Amino acid sequence: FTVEKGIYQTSNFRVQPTESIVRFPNITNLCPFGEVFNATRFASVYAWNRKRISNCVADYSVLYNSASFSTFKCYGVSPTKLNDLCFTNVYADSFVIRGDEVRQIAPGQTGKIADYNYKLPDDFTGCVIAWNSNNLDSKGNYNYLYRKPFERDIYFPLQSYGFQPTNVGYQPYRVVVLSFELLHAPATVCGPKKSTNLVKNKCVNFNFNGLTGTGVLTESNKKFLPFQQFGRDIADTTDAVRDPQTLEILDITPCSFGGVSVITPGTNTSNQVAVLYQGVNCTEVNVFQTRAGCLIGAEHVNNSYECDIPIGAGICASYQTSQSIIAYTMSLGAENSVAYSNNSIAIPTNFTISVTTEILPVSMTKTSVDCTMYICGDS
Amino acid sequence: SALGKLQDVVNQNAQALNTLVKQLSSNFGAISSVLNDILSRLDPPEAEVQIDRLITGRLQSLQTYVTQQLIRAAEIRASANLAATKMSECVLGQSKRVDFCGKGYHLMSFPQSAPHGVVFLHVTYVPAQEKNFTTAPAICHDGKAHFPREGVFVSNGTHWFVTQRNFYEPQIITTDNTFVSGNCDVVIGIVNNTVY
Amino acid sequence: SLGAENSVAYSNNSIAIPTNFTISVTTEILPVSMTKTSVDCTMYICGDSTECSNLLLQYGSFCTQLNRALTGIAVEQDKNTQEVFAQVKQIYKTPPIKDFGGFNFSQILPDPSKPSKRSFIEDLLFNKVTKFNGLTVLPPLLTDEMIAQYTSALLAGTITSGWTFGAGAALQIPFAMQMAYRFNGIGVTQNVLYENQKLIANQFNSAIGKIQDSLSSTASALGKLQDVVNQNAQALNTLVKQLSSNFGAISSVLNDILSRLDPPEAEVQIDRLITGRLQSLQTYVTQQLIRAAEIRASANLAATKMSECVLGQSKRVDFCGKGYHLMSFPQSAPHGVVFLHVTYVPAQEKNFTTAPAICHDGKAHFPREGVFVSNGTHWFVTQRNFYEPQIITTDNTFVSGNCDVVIGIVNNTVY
Amino acid sequence: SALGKLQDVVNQNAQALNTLVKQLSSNFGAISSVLNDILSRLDPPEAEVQIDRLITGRLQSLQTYVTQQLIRAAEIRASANLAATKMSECVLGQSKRV
Amino acid sequence: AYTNSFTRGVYYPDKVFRSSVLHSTQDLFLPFFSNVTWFHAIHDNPVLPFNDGVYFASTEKSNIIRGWIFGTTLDSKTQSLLIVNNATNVVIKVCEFQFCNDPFLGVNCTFEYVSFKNLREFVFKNIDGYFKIYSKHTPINLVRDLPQGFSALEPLVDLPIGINITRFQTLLALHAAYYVGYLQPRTFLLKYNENGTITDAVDCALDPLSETKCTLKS
Ligand SMILES: *[C@@H]1O[C@H](CO)[C@@H](O[C@@H]2O[C@H](CO)[C@@H](O[C@@H]3O[C@H](CO)[C@@H](O)[C@H](O)[C@@H]3O)[C@H](O)[C@H]2NC(C)=O)[C@H](O)[C@H]1NC(C)=O
Ligand SMILES: *[C@@H]1O[C@H](CO)[C@@H](O[C@@H]2O[C@H](CO)[C@@H](O)[C@H](O)[C@H]2NC(C)=O)[C@H](O)[C@H]1NC(C)=O
Ligand SMILES: *[C@@H]1O[C@H](CO)[C@@H](O[C@@H]2O[C@H](CO)[C@@H](O)[C@H](O)[C@H]2NC(C)=O)[C@H](O)[C@H]1NC(C)=O
Ligand SMILES: *[C@@H]1O[C@H](CO)[C@@H](O[C@@H]2O[C@H](CO)[C@@H](O)[C@H](O)[C@H]2NC(C)=O)[C@H](O)[C@H]1NC(C)=O
Ligand SMILES: *[C@@H]1O[C@H](CO)[C@@H](O[C@@H]2O[C@H](CO)[C@@H](O)[C@H](O)[C@H]2NC(C)=O)[C@H](O)[C@H]1NC(C)=O
Ligand SMILES: *[C@@H]1O[C@H](CO)[C@@H](O[C@@H]2O[C@H](CO)[C@@H](O)[C@H](O)[C@H]2NC(C)=O)[C@H](O)[C@H]1NC(C)=O
Ligand SMILES: *[C@@H]1O[C@H](CO)[C@@H](O[C@@H]2O[C@H](CO)[C@@H](O)[C@H](O)[C@H]2NC(C)=O)[C@H](O)[C@H]1NC(C)=O
Ligand SMILES: *[C@@H]1O[C@H](CO)[C@@H](O[C@@H]2O[C@H](CO)[C@@H](O)[C@H](O)[C@H]2NC(C)=O)[C@H](O)[C@H]1NC(C)=O
Ligand SMILES: *[C@@H]1O[C@H](CO)[C@@H](O)[C@H](O)[C@H]1NC(C)=O
Ligand SMILES: *[C@@H]1O[C@H](CO)[C@@H](O)[C@H](O)[C@H]1NC(C)=O
Ligand SMILES: *[C@@H]1O[C@H](CO)[C@@H](O)[C@H](O)[C@H]1NC(C)=O
Ligand SMILES: *[C@@H]1O[C@H](CO)[C@@H](O)[C@H](O)[C@H]1NC(C)=O
Ligand SMILES: *[C@@H]1O[C@H](CO)[C@@H](O)[C@H](O)[C@H]1NC(C)=O
Ligand SMILES: *[C@@H]1O[C@H](CO)[C@@H](O)[C@H](O)[C@H]1NC(C)=O
Ligand SMILES: *[C@@H]1O[C@H](CO)[C@@H](O)[C@H](O)[C@H]1NC(C)=O
Ligand SMILES: *[C@@H]1O[C@H](CO)[C@@H](O)[C@H](O)[C@H]1NC(C)=O
Ligand SMILES: *[C@@H]1O[C@H](CO)[C@@H](O)[C@H](O)[C@H]1NC(C)=O
Ligand SMILES: *[C@@H]1O[C@H](CO)[C@@H](O)[C@H](O)[C@H]1NC(C)=O
Ligand SMILES: *[C@@H]1O[C@H](CO)[C@@H](O)[C@H](O)[C@H]1NC(C)=O
Ligand SMILES: *[C@@H]1O[C@H](CO)[C@@H](O)[C@H](O)[C@H]1NC(C)=O
Ligand SMILES: *[C@@H]1O[C@H](CO)[C@@H](O)[C@H](O)[C@H]1NC(C)=O
Repeated sequence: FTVEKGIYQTSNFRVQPTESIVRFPNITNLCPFGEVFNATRFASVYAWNRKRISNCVADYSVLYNSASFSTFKCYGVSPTKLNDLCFTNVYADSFVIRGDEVRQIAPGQTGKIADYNYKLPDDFTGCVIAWNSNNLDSKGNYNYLYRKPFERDIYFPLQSYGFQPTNVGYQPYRVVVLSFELLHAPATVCGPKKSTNLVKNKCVNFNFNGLTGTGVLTESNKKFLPFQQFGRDIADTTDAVRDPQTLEILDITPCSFGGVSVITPGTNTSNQVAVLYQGVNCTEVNVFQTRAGCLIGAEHVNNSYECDIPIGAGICASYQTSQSIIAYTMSLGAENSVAYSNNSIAIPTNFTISVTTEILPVSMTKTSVDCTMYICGDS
Repeated sequence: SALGKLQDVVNQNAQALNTLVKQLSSNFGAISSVLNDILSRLDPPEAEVQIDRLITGRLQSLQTYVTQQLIRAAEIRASANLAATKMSECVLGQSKRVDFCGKGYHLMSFPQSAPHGVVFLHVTYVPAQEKNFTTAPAICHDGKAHFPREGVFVSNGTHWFVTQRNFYEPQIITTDNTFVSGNCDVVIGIVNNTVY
Repeated sequence: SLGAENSVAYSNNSIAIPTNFTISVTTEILPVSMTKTSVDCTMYICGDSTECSNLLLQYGSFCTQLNRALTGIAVEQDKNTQEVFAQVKQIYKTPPIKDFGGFNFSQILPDPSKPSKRSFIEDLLFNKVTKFNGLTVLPPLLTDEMIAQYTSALLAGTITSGWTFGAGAALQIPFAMQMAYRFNGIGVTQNVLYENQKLIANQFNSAIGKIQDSLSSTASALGKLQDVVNQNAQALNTLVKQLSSNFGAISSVLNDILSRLDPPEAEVQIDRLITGRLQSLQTYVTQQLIRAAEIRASANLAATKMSECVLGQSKRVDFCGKGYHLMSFPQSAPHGVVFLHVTYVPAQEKNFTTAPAICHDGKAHFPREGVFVSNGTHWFVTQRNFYEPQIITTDNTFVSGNCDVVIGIVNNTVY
Repeated sequence: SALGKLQDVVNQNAQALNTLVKQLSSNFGAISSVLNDILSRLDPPEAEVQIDRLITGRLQSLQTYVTQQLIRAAEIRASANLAATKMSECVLGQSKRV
Repeated sequence: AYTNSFTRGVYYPDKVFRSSVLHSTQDLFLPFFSNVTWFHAIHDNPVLPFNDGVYFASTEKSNIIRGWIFGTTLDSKTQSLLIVNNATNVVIKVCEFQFCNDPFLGVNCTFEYVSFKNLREFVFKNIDGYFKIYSKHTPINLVRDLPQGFSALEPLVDLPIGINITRFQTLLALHAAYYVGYLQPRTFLLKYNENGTITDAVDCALDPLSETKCTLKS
């Protein structure tokens, strides 16, 4: 409740974004999910087909909210977030397997199915969608048989499935596996998120093909090769971006930030304070601009005094005359030219005996910490 | 505010201890920061996970505290070595080292004990009232050059004397205050005066 | 090889005494301060992410204590610079007439023609020494202009007043007489200075010119400071690179994790990232604290050297360069100080026959100051560090006892 | 016991190395402290978790060892600076310091 | 015939722009000064294994070499990638062509797309079923061997054929010496200029000096 005289680092200044920018390719094509999930015939597990999905807008909301799917498991991504983020391409693997083996089609699984005819990688990013097909597939039907992740293996190791409607566990299931990739590359499949007009030279919340971030977008002179979509810095963050709609490159500079230091004398003297915004210009915030930042609440004074509260770059602050906080360039000492010449000497005619005090720490409190009792006391 | 050097050490130690204590109230991701609450609530299989999170957090806190303590102890040991050297060279003797025992020409020092520290009262000699004088490196007497044995040649305007460096005590320039080396043609700035 | 082999021509009655000398100016370079870097908890670990900040709140006061440690280091840097340089109460300036008895000092005195009043050697030194993730660099309290003003004041006070300005008030003295004081302080009579003044001034100026040439040619002289700068920059680079590591998470991008997964799993990924980045911050802060302790030790040494070597004449051996210390000059360098140590080095020694004492009338004579030497035929008494033979008189020696005690006593006449 | 100052340094270094070696026998919460035993036991999905626990423990051990070594090196460097100063001022000359 | 690869076969590992930095990439490059097989097209299209990655360098004066084939048996018993570049059209097919005993060009299909003095360097590799191509063109004045110099290669197409390719072949237009390198997973120290152009590189596994340069990141 009482603060001593000095300068204290308290908070952090950060320019907040004014508006959010969403930019996606303006393709009106719809991804052909109907011909995948509602296909008349599905391939077998040994020869599961790999449908190629690209250059279209994929609406996963209908897929997620459709009640016809027995299970809807997404492993690398959230099913709700599918519409917002987007991918370079999507791969749908369609096949029919034994009902109890729906567990086996998951990352990090082993079994007769997970090892022989269909294996998912441990770094799988995508969604698996399965539903029973008793009223389409069951007859009996003997067209289904079985025999490195994503392999197609086209006394024999091949034994067929006999599916009949009078069979829950043994009942057939139709499953579609959606595979996603997240390499930084020109995206072609993006969800139904409407793009917006872009604004420059303003702290905004941009979103380029699912690449979220906050910063100031300005015109850039950096040449981006035609295959280059993003530019990244040393810290893996995106430095420059190429607009998906118009082929232009925009610099990404983070919004202005800096520490906030409050300059005060003691509350026992006064309650006035001065605020220093470290390393910012006096535009993003009785305003004094220093090399240490922007100083607010302190009056600039031409006179130079001994430093009282250090601010930086030769600037100090003090509470002086009515009284107020003043900012000044600190004085190094009184000027004194020695009366030097080649035949003059100054010799003291007197002296004084001075006793000065020097104070030195010698020891510190001998604290011993019971390690076990501190971490796991009486447990 | 004179004892700030000691008060800072005391404050730093107390504040490090306070931070170490406050670190015991953090969850570190567990359901609770209370070990007894975790134990009385969950079966051993899940208590193991919660307790492991707490253990990692508290062990990290202890390691941070001990590392800071070691660094601060090294700093304190450097200060204590300086204090011991000052005692030996400045209380047990007279030090010719400049500013090692206060400002001025060191005479003697007195030790005073302070809580977790030591205070030295440095007694020094400080010249007070200087006067301008005309001076010369040497003096010509009979074609000889006379240099001061100890001190300098000064002139009060008309007469030349020899005085010690740090106190104006003018004396008649005689053959016992000076020594002879060479002749008058070498020294730059020699002056003419009689050597008694 | 450990060095050239050199067997000393030692014998029980032989002494070597220098007949000449050389004035050598050597350069000692010491780090004083380092870069004042500040790091932000939330912007480094959980930059503009409310979920990550809330998850980081479960760790307590770790990174706020880290910020406290970094702030302490930053304040310590300014304290180091102040202790090293602000050793003078007043800003002394040299007279407009540089009548220093043949000594030049032009290359170390401030140059008014420059916007920053730095000397030629200071300019050479400053020309030899060469982000957006919550990392900020705080400007030093004392600007380079102010450091140059301190060095200028110290050097002007030294030149114009010897050690009197360091002791108390600045007492002017001609520079030749000050150098005579210094010669007396190393055991050489001041008449040696007053008779070799031109030679000594020429030697000092030549040594200063050699310092200039060395600083202009060799760029590895400032290695002590460049090592500190490189270490700080490279630690910062490592801290920045640590933000690109997964630490077991699906991705190293917090925004990518947030926009992808539901909060229950984003919590796991973000917690892995938080643990990794917190460990990186703690490692960086510990290394910074140890390096700051080293820099504080170096700055304490530099301040002691300034006080005992620039503000006075030091009798400690090799504390102020090799040889008998005469005087030192400070020069400001980026995050450091450079000392130009002027020392006296004996040059041309000669072999002499020596005796501990001399018999005159059954009495033993010992030199008041100096040693007894013989040129083969005649015995003289000369000062230790310069061959200035003189007739052995009763004013040169003192009597103690008789001839039957001293081992190695010789027969001669005491005038 | 005259050379206790040096024997302490030798013993401290040996003890630090011994502690670093012993830290390899700790489970750190994993089912085993033997990396080959863990690998030959479980499938990669769970071996990854066990190996990650061991990695965290051993990395922490290494960081602790390096920090202690740095602090001890700073102390030894202070002692060596004192020794060099003593040599220069006390063997190469006569010292008036008490 | 064999010869050294000098400092060729360098391409941009990813589509990320980098400027004035030295980036280290663990990617399939060809080793510097490596032994690259030499083939003669005067007065040869044998069986060439693909291994884990394949480079190609073609020195051309009359565009004799125009296409490439990929597969395991190449007898229409399995899917085979086919790339043909005739006139001003680039044609790519993937299906089971019944190739001749000695395939050449005179002077169940799942995918299909239709669009010395010259050096057409190429890169071919399959990653989890994704076929990547890197290419670049540069003019020289030399016929004996590869000129000594540096030039980067940029990607053109990603063809997700997902086809087992343990062998490949070239297409020669008979009325052109071509080189077959090989890419290994070697780390390279790539030096990007201010324009983002790779002006120099270091093979971290070439010699101890290169190892030092890579460890020092300089
Ligand atoms: C050298 O400096 C000392 C002081 O450091 C001088 O001693 C001071 O001399 C003055 C003048 O005689 C004293 O003032 C007198 O003080 C008495 C106190 O009873 C007062 O009654 C008089 O009216 C007058 O103010 C002063 O006290 C004295 N200081 C001390 C500590 O004794 C000394 O005179 C100086 N010597 C020379 C040669 O300049
Ligand atoms: C400089 O000092 C000399 C010596 O003290 C002064 O000369 C003496 O002056 C007094 C008073 O005038 C006489 O009683 C003495 O007889 C003088 N001595 C000699 C040897 O002449 C001289 O006056 C002083 N000058 C100044 C300017 O202070
Ligand atoms: C101190 O400096 C002055 C000049 O500031 C010197 O005076 C000169 O002396 C020479 C003879 O040595 C004369 O030729 C000049 O005419 C003098 N100039 C002036 C302006 O007076 C003086 O000699 C110097 N003294 C010492 C001891 O160095
Ligand atoms: C000190 O005295 C000597 C003589 O004892 C002076 O030297 C004389 O100077 C005058 C004027 O320049 C000449 O005319 C004479 O020929 C010189 N004589 C000798 C023997 O050198 C000398 O100038 C005096 N010093 C001062 C500073 O006045
Ligand atoms: C002090 O040294 C400087 C340089 O070493 C001297 O200045 C030089 O003077 C000569 C002759 O006048 C010139 O040819 C050079 O160009 C000058 N160099 C510089 C850097 O100024 C200076 O004269 C010396 N001081 C004195 C009093 O002679
Ligand atoms: C002492 O050493 C100095 C050199 O440091 C000698 O001065 C040199 O003397 C030679 C011959 O006279 C000259 O060619 C040089 O130019 C001089 N150098 C300088 C810097 O002045 C000096 O002669 C020596 N003294 C003795 C007595 O031997
Ligand atoms: C040792 O020094 C003495 C004194 O300098 C020398 O004796 C002088 O020699 C010179 C000529 O060499 C004569 O002019 C002097 O008259 C001599 N002085 C005396 C007092 O006799 C002596 O020659 C030197 N010996 C050697 C071996 O160098
Ligand atoms: C130094 O001189 C003294 C006398 O001047 C020498 O003392 C003589 O020593 C011899 C022995 O060799 C005696 O026979 C004499 O009677 C002594 N004389 C006197 C007066 O006592 C002494 O030997 C000389 N020293 C040397 C080293 O020759
Ligand atoms: C986006 O729209 C612009 C015109 O507004 C057009 O030039 C561009 O080709 C479009 N991009 C896509 C991917 O449709
Ligand atoms: C398949 O058809 C059903 C209705 O028969 C519909 O509800 C579902 O959305 C369709 N799925 C796709 C992927 O078109
Ligand atoms: C500080 O505050 C106390 C009251 O808490 C008051 O008595 C004292 O005078 C104050 N000191 C100053 C210097 O104002
Ligand atoms: C602040 O911005 C102005 C232009 O708007 C510029 O002239 C000035 O130099 C800037 N100052 C700082 C400290 O950035
Ligand atoms: C300082 O004085 C100058 C004129 O001497 C004036 O222009 C300037 O505004 C003054 N600055 C302050 C902060 O008062
Ligand atoms: C000596 O004379 C100079 C002449 O400028 C003067 O400034 C100085 O104060 C004098 N010193 C004393 C002690 O009177
Ligand atoms: C003194 O004599 C010895 C005899 O060996 C010789 O080596 C040495 O160089 C001589 N010293 C001088 C200064 O000539
Ligand atoms: C010095 O040594 C010589 C032999 O080298 C010997 O004759 C002489 O007596 C010795 N003198 C002294 C004083 O030791
Ligand atoms: C390359 O081939 C030459 C002969 O043509 C052979 O001497 C050399 O060992 C080979 N080097 C490699 C790396 O294959
Ligand atoms: C090139 O080859 C293709 C074979 O795929 C053929 O259809 C075409 O007519 C040829 N010529 C051109 C100009 O494309
Ligand atoms: C095409 O593939 C089917 C897969 O069963 C196979 O039966 C058929 O023979 C193939 N046809 C050709 C021409 O390869
Ligand atoms: C590809 O074909 C080769 C040649 O028949 C065969 O050995 C290999 O097992 C096949 N599959 C691969 C390389 O994955
Ligand atoms: C970059 O491009 C500009 C013009 O496009 C050119 O002048 C400059 O030389 C280039 N620099 C490099 C390093 O390629």
